[PDB]
Amino acid sequence: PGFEGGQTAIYRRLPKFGFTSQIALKTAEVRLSELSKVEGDIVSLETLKAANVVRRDQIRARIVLSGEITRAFTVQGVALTKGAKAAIEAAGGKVE
Amino acid sequence: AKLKTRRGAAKRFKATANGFKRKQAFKRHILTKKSAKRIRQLRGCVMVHVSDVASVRRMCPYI
Amino acid sequence: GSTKNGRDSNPKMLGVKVYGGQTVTAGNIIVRQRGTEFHAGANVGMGRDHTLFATADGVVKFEVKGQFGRRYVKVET
Amino acid sequence: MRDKIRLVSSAGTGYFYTTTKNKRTMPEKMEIKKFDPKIRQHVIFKEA
RNA sequence: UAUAAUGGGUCAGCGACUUAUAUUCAGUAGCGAGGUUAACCGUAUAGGGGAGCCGUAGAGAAAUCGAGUCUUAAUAGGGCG
RNA sequence: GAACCCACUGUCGUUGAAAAGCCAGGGGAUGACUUGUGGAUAGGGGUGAAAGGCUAAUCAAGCCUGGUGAUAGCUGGUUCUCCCCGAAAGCUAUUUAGGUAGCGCCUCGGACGAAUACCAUAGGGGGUAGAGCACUGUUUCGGCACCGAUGCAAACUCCGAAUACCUAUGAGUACUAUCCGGGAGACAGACUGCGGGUGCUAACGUCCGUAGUCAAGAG
RNA sequence: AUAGCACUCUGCAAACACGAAAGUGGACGUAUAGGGUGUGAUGCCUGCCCGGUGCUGGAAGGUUAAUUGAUGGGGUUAGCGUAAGCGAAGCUCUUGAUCGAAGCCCCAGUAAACGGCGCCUAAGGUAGCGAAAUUCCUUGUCGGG
RNA sequence: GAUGCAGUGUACCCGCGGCUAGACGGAAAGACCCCGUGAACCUUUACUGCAGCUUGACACUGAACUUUGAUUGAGGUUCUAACUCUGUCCCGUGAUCCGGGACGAGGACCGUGUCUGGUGGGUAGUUUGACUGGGGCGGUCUCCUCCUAAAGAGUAACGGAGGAGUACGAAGGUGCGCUCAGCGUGGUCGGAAAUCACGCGUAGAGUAUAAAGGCAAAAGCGCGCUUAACUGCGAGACCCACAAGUCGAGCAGGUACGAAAGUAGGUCUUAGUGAUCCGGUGGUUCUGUAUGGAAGGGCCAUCGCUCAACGGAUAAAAG
Repeated sequence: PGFEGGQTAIYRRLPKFGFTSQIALKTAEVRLSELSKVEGDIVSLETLKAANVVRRDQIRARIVLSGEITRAFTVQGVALTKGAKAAIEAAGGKVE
Repeated sequence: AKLKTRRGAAKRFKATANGFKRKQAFKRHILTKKSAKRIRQLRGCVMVHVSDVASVRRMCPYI
Repeated sequence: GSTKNGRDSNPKMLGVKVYGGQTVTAGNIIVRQRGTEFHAGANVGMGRDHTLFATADGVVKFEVKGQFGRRYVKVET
Repeated sequence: MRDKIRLVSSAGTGYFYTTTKNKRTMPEKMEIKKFDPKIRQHVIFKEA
């Protein structure tokens, strides 16, 4: 596969570009709706790992507006975007 | 066994929502004679062609 | 012996792309010409390689006009 | 043959253009006014 | 190709698209914004085991941001969503 | 010149008596002679009065086993039945030319719904057939480099069709047209008619465009 | 292949060959002997060229391998200063001053070394032979049979 | 190149002896020829490595005297203790090996290990292109223009005929301004042919370069000022298997020319060219492996050798 009769292949006649980032492999992305899986009102890296929404080897996580929530959630140690923070405050939770 | 990636093609292709993005060639060393519009337009990233997406998928089973 | 011939250049695909009576949008190319067989009329621009394109939305029309009899192509809004 | 030469901005921004010259017809260095995007102002570019 | 192109003297028996793993698509079945366990334990096709994988969000080389994001001086325009 | 050693000519034999012989002739025959028993030299090595000769009927690198089921764009073969649809021998690239990859052509599933085709009407560009000498070139006969008659041209044109191509509208007859995806095969073509190059206005010759048939189709 | 002839190497723990070494043959020999190379009884003989390659001797005028290590630039680190973004010891990254033989360059000899023998070169065939195992035209021409 | 097809001629059924005209008779997947990015062996001033030989530095490796160069370097003469003896004698010993002891001849040499320059067909792995009216020799391989090409595009042959691998800081931008060339008459050494006056017809001149398509708002020619030969883009279309290629109104920022509308993102256009990997230079609100840095990497701009067999087997290769 990838051999096209002798002429320079597509994957070799185009240039290499980019470098890999290590911190991206440890950063975690979390949906707002996924917080419903967390037992209790505390949102943290430990509680997320306990709920199995973040892998045990990640060091930091972020929450993005993707779905909806109904319970109040006090968020600690997790990065919150503008929409996610607005949704949490509307639901009645607090940050830090 | 487990399928193996073609690392050379992985280093040239990257994953998007509905396809693959690449850069453009003809911009490494010989550049003085090239015109300004050529220099600008060949800059940036474009999309992989449909006739080549199948080969790219075969070469990159996971990304 | 041998032959001193057997050289030719690749094709260039010249010609009239849009014919009279058709509808075009601004930017459409009308004539691909090595020289000015046709000259630019109202709402028609000339490129650096003598190409003719439409600078407005309308309908193409060919005419013969002028003292020299130059062939003109224009776009009616 | 015509040599390839680099014109550098006088402002010191590091910006440079490239061109070609014929030594016999232009033995000396070449200076010309051009636009410098780094400062958004026309300045004098001098041959390297 | 009747070819004067190849193969077969005849009969009986044997003789060629498989198996393991990974991945994509199709059909069908369970569950369903969720789905599913591996090694292993287990008087063992049961039951336990949630580490892990896939989906749920993109943009960017990256930092980073996020229903937006990259380029730019530009809340212009344009690319990808 | 016998024994012994050898192998120059010819006949027969060639599924032989014989996987190298017989018959009739022939050379050496005290020598660098012939021969018995035992021993030494082992494979990129041994030995060779040197022919690449010999090394167990095997030698431009012995034989046996193992790597081992070596690789083979090559040749060959591939086993029961019925129904539907149905190609190609082209372009581009190639350490390529009898291989392969993308596109073109086949089939199956999903979205889609005339946006498709034939014909009629309306609009549009051309530089071919033909013709011509106004440019370029070339040709003959005449009168003072010019002029009057006169002929020719793939790379000449003052001219110039029929066809073909593009767009829009419309009746009728036709499940057409486009997009996404699963699976391919194929990239050695042949003849005939029309327009041509090449050849000798030769070839069941060769190379192109265009249409029919064979290929894959009997009567 | 051969007797004969010539060139060249070897002073003995010889040259040379085999082997991984130990060692073995050469040889229980000692230049009149051993190894390699060419020619090939015998008679008459064996011409010219050292330009090219090789071999032999000398020169030491030029080049640099390891090694060596002068200097040059840079990273970090200390100490002053409201303020200048100043800036060292040590550690450490890199640079290559100089030293350095052979080979190569250069000079001379060597052809019974490999080789060459038409205005030009190293020089353009001495004897002897010649339609000759060498002659295309060629069944060249004359004599004999 | 027919026992088996068409037409036609001849021919009752079956042996034995003999013969070789045919059954493209039997025998051996043609050895001649061509192909496969097949094999083997041989050659060399094909490519690349190694054994062997050869040079030097360090180590094994010491001492006493001597002369000369910048505490230190290089030579020369001696000595014995490291070390050599396929030299004599003694013993193990009944022994041409070996080991130890005595003597003799040498001796810091020779020789061995590590590193390093040269030589190296002795040996080893390999390479030595394609097209082609069979192959070889010859010629060609990329780009541009005209014909073949059958009035849209495209279209082949070892078909016909020519060019390219550049040039230019003005030969670019802009304001203003001007038309060529050949002919007929008179004049200085100037006439076929020099500079200059007028007149008739007429684009037949020129446009850096080959040809075609063009050129009066001349795209041809001259002068003054200048650097738009710009930065960030870009609606829309042409061409195309891909990689690639081409035209472009308009928006924002600085600029030159012009009183102004306005023109200018190089040159009348179509050839003047090379992908990817590696490496160099300048900048970078990126990254930078415990932390602060740095090194290294990413990004923007740009540079270099080769790939002309010109989509470029590994920048190394013949018979």
